[PDB]
Amino acid sequence: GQKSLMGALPAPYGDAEFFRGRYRGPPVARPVVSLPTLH
Amino acid sequence: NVSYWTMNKMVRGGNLLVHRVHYTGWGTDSHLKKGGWEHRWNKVLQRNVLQYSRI
Amino acid sequence: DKYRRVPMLLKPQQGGQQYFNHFLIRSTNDRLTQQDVDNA
Amino acid sequence: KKSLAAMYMRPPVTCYTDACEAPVAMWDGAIPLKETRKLKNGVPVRTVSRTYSHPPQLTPTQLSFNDINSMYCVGNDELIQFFPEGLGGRVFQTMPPGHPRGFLYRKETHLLNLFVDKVQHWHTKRSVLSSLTNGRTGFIVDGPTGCGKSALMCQVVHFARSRNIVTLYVPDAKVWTHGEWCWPSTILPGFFDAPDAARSFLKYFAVANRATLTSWKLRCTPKDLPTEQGERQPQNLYELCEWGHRAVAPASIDRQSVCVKFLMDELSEEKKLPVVIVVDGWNLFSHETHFRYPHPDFLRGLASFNESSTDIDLYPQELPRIPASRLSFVRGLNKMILSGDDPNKFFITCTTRDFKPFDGISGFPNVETDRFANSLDEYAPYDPEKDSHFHPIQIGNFDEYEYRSFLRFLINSGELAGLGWGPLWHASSDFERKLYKIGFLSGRNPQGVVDHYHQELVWRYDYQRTRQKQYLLKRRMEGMSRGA
Amino acid sequence: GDIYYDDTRGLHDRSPTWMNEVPETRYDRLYGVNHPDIAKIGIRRHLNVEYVNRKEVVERDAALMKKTLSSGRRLRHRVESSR
Amino acid sequence: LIRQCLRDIVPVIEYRNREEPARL
Amino acid sequence: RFPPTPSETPATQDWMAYTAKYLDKQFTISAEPAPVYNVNKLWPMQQIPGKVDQTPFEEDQTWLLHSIPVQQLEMHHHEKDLQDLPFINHEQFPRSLEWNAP
Amino acid sequence: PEVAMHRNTVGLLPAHMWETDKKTGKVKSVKD
Amino acid sequence: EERIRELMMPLEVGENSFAANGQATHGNLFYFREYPMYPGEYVPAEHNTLSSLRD
Amino acid sequence: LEGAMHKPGESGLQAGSSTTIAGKETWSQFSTKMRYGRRRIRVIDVAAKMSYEYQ
Amino acid sequence: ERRLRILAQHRVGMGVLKLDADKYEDQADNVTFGTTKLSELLADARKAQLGEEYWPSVELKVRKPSGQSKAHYSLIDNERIEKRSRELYEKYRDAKKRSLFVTPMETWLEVK
Amino acid sequence: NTFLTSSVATPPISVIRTGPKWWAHPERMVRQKLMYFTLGVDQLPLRRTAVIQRDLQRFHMCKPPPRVGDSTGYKRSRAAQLNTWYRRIQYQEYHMQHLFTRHVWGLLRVYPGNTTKIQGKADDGYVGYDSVPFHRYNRAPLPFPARELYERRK
Amino acid sequence: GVHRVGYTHPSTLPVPCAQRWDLRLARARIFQEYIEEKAPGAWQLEDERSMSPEFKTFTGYPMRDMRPGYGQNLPDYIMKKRLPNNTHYELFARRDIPNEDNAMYGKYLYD
Amino acid sequence: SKPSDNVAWYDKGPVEWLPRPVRLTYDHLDQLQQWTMRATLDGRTEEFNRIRDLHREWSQHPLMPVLGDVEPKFPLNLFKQNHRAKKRFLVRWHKANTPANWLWMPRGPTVVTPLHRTNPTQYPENWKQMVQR
Amino acid sequence: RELPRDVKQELQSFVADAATTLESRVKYLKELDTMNQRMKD
Amino acid sequence: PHVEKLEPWVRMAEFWTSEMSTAHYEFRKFFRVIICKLPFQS
Amino acid sequence: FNEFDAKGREYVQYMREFARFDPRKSRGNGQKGFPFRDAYLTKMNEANQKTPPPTLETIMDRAVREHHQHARILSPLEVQRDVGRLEPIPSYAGKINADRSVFPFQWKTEDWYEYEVAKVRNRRFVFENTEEDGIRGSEVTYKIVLEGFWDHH
Amino acid sequence: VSTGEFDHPPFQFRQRHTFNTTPLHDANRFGGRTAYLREIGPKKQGRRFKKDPRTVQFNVDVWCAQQTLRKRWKQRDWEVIEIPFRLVPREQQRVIPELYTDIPQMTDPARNDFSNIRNKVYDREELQGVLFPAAGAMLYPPLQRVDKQAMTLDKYL
Amino acid sequence: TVMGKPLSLVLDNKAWLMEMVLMPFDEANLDYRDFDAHIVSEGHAMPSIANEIAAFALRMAVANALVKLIPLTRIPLKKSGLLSVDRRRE
RNA sequence: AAUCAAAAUUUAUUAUUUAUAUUAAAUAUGUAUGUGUAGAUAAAAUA
Ligand SMILES: Nc1nc2c(ncn2[C@@H]2O[C@H](COP(=O)(O)OP(=O)(O)OP(=O)(O)O)[C@@H](O)[C@H]2O)c(=O)[nH]1
Ligand SMILES: [Mg+2]
Repeated sequence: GQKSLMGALPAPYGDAEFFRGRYRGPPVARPVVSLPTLH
Repeated sequence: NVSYWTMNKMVRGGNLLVHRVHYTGWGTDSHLKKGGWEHRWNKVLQRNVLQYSRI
Repeated sequence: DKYRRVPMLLKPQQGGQQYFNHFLIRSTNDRLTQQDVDNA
Repeated sequence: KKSLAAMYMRPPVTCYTDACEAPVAMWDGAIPLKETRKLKNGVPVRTVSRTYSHPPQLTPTQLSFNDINSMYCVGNDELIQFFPEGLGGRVFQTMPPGHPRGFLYRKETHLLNLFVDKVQHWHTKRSVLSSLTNGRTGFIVDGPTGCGKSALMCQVVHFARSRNIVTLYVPDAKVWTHGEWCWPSTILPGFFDAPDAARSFLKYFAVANRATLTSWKLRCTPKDLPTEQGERQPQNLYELCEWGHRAVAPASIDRQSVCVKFLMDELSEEKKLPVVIVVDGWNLFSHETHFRYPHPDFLRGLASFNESSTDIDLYPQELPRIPASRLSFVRGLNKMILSGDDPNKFFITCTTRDFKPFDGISGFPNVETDRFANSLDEYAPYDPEKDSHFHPIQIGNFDEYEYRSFLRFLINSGELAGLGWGPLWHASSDFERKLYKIGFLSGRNPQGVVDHYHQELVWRYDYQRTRQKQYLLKRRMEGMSRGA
Repeated sequence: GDIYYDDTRGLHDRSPTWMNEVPETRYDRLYGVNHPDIAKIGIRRHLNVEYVNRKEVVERDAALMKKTLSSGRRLRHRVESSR
Repeated sequence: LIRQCLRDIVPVIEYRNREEPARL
Repeated sequence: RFPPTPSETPATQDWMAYTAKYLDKQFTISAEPAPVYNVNKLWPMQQIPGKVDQTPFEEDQTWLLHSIPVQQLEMHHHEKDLQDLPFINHEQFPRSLEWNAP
Repeated sequence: PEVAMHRNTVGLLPAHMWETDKKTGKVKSVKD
Repeated sequence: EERIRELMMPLEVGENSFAANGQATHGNLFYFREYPMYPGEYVPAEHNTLSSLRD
Repeated sequence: LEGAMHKPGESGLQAGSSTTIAGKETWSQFSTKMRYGRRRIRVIDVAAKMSYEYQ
Repeated sequence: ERRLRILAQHRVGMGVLKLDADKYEDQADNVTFGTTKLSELLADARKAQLGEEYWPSVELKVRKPSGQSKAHYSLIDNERIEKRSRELYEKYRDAKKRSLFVTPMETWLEVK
Repeated sequence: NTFLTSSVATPPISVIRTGPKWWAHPERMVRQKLMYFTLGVDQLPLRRTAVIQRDLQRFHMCKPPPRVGDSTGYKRSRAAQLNTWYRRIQYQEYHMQHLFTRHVWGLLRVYPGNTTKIQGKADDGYVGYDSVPFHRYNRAPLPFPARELYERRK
Repeated sequence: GVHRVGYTHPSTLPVPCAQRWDLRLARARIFQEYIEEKAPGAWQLEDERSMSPEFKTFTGYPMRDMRPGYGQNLPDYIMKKRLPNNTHYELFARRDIPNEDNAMYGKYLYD
Repeated sequence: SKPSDNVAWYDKGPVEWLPRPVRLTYDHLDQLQQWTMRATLDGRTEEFNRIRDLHREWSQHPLMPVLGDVEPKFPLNLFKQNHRAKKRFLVRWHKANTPANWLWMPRGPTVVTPLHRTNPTQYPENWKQMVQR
Repeated sequence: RELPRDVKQELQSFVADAATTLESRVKYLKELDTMNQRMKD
Repeated sequence: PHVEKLEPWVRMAEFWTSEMSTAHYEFRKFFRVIICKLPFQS
Repeated sequence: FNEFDAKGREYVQYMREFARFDPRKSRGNGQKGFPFRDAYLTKMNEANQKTPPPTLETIMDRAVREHHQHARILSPLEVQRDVGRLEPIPSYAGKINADRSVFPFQWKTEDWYEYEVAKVRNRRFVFENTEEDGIRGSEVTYKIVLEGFWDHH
Repeated sequence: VSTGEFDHPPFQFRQRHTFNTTPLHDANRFGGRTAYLREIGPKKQGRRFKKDPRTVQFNVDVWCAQQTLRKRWKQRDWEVIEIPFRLVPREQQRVIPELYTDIPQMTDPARNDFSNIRNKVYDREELQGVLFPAAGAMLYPPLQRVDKQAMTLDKYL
Repeated sequence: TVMGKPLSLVLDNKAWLMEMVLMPFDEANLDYRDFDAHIVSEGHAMPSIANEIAAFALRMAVANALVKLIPLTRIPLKKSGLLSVDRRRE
């Protein structure tokens, strides 16, 4: 969506990796194969 | 034991107590949903005759 | 046709969920191998 | 990317199995190539070799105890030399003319190989062979359908004919009992013959054992045999089978009856030369052949159909079915079995469970999609202890060792011969996933293993290569981001 | 469960009502429940108690109410545009 | 081409015969 | 009925009767050893004894080539003819289909 | 023609009760 | 052989390598995650963040 | 190409397998000659249907 | 009990002999007819107490002769068949000089 | 073969448009592989057909996203380039099936259906026991009995 | 195949026992069972649509006999058929009246 | 004789084009297995070489089409409600496109392929000639 | 290369629906007549 | 006494609402049985 | 929550019924004496089933890890799959013996054909008034079948 | 479980011999038993029954019942002999209920024989003292049973 | 085992139907040989269930049983869509 | 607002149809394209 300021706060104590139940965002997709180039 | 016209007039008049169901389903009878008209035919046969051990 | 009665989890049919943890552990192993390559 | 295919040289062809290699552009990613560095005229010597090699083509003398649950191969010239009759019911489904001729050496194969090795000099080890068979004339091999029954029959025919032993091989018993047509025996009253199967047998057994049948002198054989102009009277057993099967129709129809009768008579008198007799599907020789007796109105004679008191033209009827003991071939076989004066003939046979399925109800078989169209219409249970005079051996399905070796041979030697995936190796899964999945689908049943190896083409729900290509493409993209 | 051993009743125990088939749960509500032009009190409240010919009566009442509301707004537009 | 001539003139004939309104 | 069971040919009960009568005239064993008790060929059908009858066939060509007529007119059942057809399935009293008689 | 159609013989016809054609072989007249 | 086959995987569309995933028509239908899905999967934490929190 | 021309030996509803152009007509020419050739009315049986005054 | 189970085949079920009397319109005549039929069935079933000739026979599914027994079907009259076959071969080799095909009907199978 | 009736020809695009029903039915595609595997022949256009339709059935229930607009026709033409590429491989297997089956039927002494050509035996369309008494497109009367394409002794 | 149905008397057996055919005759004496003479032994066809448990219309009694042309002309069908006395037809004959008030009383009596 | 569009001329290939629907049974596969077994044990290799030649001719990889090439050369959008016209157009358009007229299959002898062996001596049926020298 | 114009117009006259074309053209003539009548007052 | 469930009798009818459409109305009635088990005849 | 769902409560009751099944106690019960078709016909096929031992690869793969690797192979119900939680390790993890006569249910089709016809024909072959204990046994049985047009009526 | 065809194909437009489509009356269907019910052309009592669905369904039910009967009778390697109660073996000295009367009875749960008594088949060679007392010459030979404890090829000796 | 018969004979040895039954063990990263399963058919009984929709129902049944046995198995099995019910009738 | 038997309604005869199945010759040349009626419904870009 539009650009906001969420997540830009300094997290206290720097322990943002040990919280394994954190929000992981929407599920992104990846290509299974590189399509040939257009030009 | 009436025609389709008389059945529609007695449905629209309110004399009968009939329940409307979807016109492409099989109603509510589990034998009718299972096998159709022939299976309910055989079930009425099984209730009327074949459950009795004849003597 | 119109597959609106089909759930969203059935239309792409995203299988292969067992391999993701193996891929992540392999990625961590390759990062540590690259750190070993850069130091020597 | 990294091909290593232009650098690959072909190893020198020693046997037929080494010559079965495809071009390198086929199996380049199916069978991957490794590089080794040896120390000859320099410290690096880049030698590109294959990860997989073909199984070794071994003589039956060279097969040993350590080759149990391993895979070996036979040459195509040895296949033509040792099997002119053919193979079992489904043995040749895994050998096209491009494929190597592979065989799995199981534990029971090793037992029967040592048994045939002791048969070759039987008069010294007669008490040992009596203790092995428990005094019986031979072994009958039984198990569920699709096991290694007919494959083991071809293996012991290979073992017996590789050691210069006179070997009778009936590769399919359903050409005798469930044959095309039945004819009464010419010189045996009350007996019947399968003429086409007898002609093929008298051809192929003669051209298989010509080495020893030419030295076989005729002991009980009449010398006033009917003989056309220019033909020689037979003085050998090979000459007798050549008199039998080589003829013009319809003189061959009675010539095969006379030849089978006198061949079974000449076999029953030899007490010094060991004769191994291998029959695929002895359970068809132990019950009724599918022919029935003719109606007696056919032989009685009729003037007309209106007033003769007959119904052959009006209504069909099922007459009593002809048993196998009324065939002259099985008559000579049972004469050698039941008479105890023959401590010389070793009947290493098996059964077949090739029959059609029936599970309580049966509709009509769909003519397009029918795996059992050439199957037998029998439906009868069988017990090898009660219905045969031989010692029963129970073969079950594969254990995981034999199944792993067989599937490795199948997949890798089909991709090496240019009959597998080849360039499309990246679409199918790896060997561990294929082994797990085919072990699920088959239950390690060998015919089921072959059928699901062929049915691996239409697997819909394998997602290993998709996630692997996703991970490798993502790793390539982050590596290019690291390079920038 | 048994009432004599029930004390804290377990509710919504993941008994799947989508394995068995009860799809025909259609209901017919009267037209204009929150409409400002349709009155809350009326003789059409007597249409709420009728079971045998329910679907056709609800469709006919909805068609009649749509027709009279369309005619009312048409006459509203014609009179407010004619002056 | 005959179907094109029909699609040209036949709407005019069917308008004049069937669905032409009354005048004055 | 539909199969009109043919005339009884003399020695066709088993293979030894056919071998002794027609093929090999000097056959010593005339028939198979028959037990002293009664064998029931039709099972579990009780057939009138002393009557020539046929067993159910085992091959497909004997079932196919046997002159059996097909159904042509409307089929009838001895109890399901009070009910007219499966679409005019007549019920006298509206008892339940799981109604067990005491 | 279902079972025994081949058993019909030429003595079964009442050939004396009609008059046949000699060229075609068809029945040309019937006797009262 | 899997170690060797990992390096020669045809990641691009070529002669025998076909997409056929609807990547041209729909585009990126299969998901992929770089995080361990808790608590089904486990990746051990990096030593730098551990030592930073420890210090 | 094949089927672009019409061989006069082959019928018009069928399609010829020959690729040659010489001695063949275009299909507009075949359409004009089929519209040209079809002027005749089949002969009416007078004796098969009696007159209306007779009936 | 065995004779009662065989004489009442489907009227016995789960250790209970059941008779559904539907013959007459009234239930009193139906229970009279049911009592009569029960007494008739009991009097017919009680005949097993008279002797062993009224004990009902056990129906055993006796197998056909096995393959070990069918193997001896080839050796039936073995020496007679061999002595016949030698003269049949002599008849055949004398008949081969007349025609190309010698039918077993021309050797041992009598037709007329 | 026991199908000897006169048949109706179909265009190859209508066959492949059936997809998983008849063309890429998995039971049918397996027994086509057993024909090529028996002859010692690599099944490469059949494996090319199976790998395409395996992934084609995987996303066939997904709805395509709406295209808001492109200046050049390059991503639309690339999606059409691969689409007509997948049809031509399946056209090759459609010819490879009809090539080898008519070649095997000449080896197994198998008589085909009506108006069906076997290259070794019957260059014209072989017709046997048709409802029409003559040859439908050769305009020749049919003899009785049917034409034998092979020798007698089995 | 084609054979003659046999019978052994208990006086002929070395151990006497009651046969099954005279037990069938005793059952037919008790329950008045008709014994058809022309019933062929080859025609033992079960109603496999109802008898088989792996069919959709499974009812453990054979609902229809496997006989083409089991019609009204056959007297054994006439003997075992249900008579239409006091079936639903009797209710239809005495109930389906164009006015129900002529079924509860006479109109002259009520007036 | 009611001429129709089902002529299926036998000219442009070993298969007649617009071919009749053919059907394989497993009985055909068992007969083929027995035939290949007899040909293998008899030593006959000519028919195997003819089958390999047909496989080398008709089973090469088809070329990737150029950008702008489509299989509907004709616009199939104008046949909206005339369905029988669309079916007749499809059968005529595929009757025109014979297997001689693919042009994306490298069938001719001028092309080379490293996948399949081209000479019959390269196949392992004659290995004793090329053993070691 | 696209089709020429005259075969495209003749093919559109050949394969399209007649009844839908007739109904749309007749209702178009009716709409034009109502516009002319509304202009005439 | 206890009450035992019984399956309801349900019979549907297929008739025209006109060849236009088919109406599906079902007659139905519901059953509860009451089991009284007494250890004597009263 | 409760313990099991609707279909899970049904098949746990069928195992308690077969655990206390005795065929002489099915005297006059009717079709309620039929002893859970799945587990009953499995016992009748023990002449064909013949529960095999673990395979030679399995007992080698375990005993290498038990002895040569000092880390015992535990069952999939013993795997602590949750990272971040310790599970209370339920007692049915490795104590259930693998026997083919118990589970899974595989039977002969002829026994299943005979079971399904015998269960429907013996539906009303029940003796209600038996000389017994409580709610099963009685002297007279009254059933009052009430019928009305609505289910709440 | 069986994968053969049971139902008849329904009535529709006249099918043609195309791909995935067989004509409604073909010689391949039902062994050619549709030859009785076919019309070769592309009297009302002989034309109306070939088009009725219940008639053709009853006919294919009869044919499938004939196939089930011949496959059940081809399974039979035995025959039923009425043996008296005294000479029968110990497993048949009980009260055997009729078919579909009781629970399918196990043979001997005390002697660990859990199998149906109705499927039990006894050998002819073990009942020669019962079936043949009048011969006295032992018409069938004794069945040779293998020694299970003997060291043979099966036990690596 | 499905209704007393093993899975290779119920689905007529078809790999594309039995792979759907194998799939809930595959997505769970579980070995199939450590589990016994019996599947009872409660719908319409037919002589053969060798089709893809019956195999879909079999997969959903095996996946729900695996979820009921081990609870954490619901984390991959819901992500593969094996626990998800579609509503398509005829 | 002042009535009455169309097909309220049943049955039959050279005769009127549409359907029901029967139903064939014909290479000397030239040749023969519909609207619809139907069943369950699981491909898609010249405007
Ligand atoms: N090469 C090789 N193949 C084997 C071996 N064991 C089993 N097979 C495969 O297993 C399949 C079964 O072979 P058969 O022996 O004919 O099967 P069967 O047990 O006789 O089955 P039935 O004929 O029905 O009785 C064959 O097609 C072989 O491909 C073996 O030891 N060596
Ligand atoms: Mg075999």
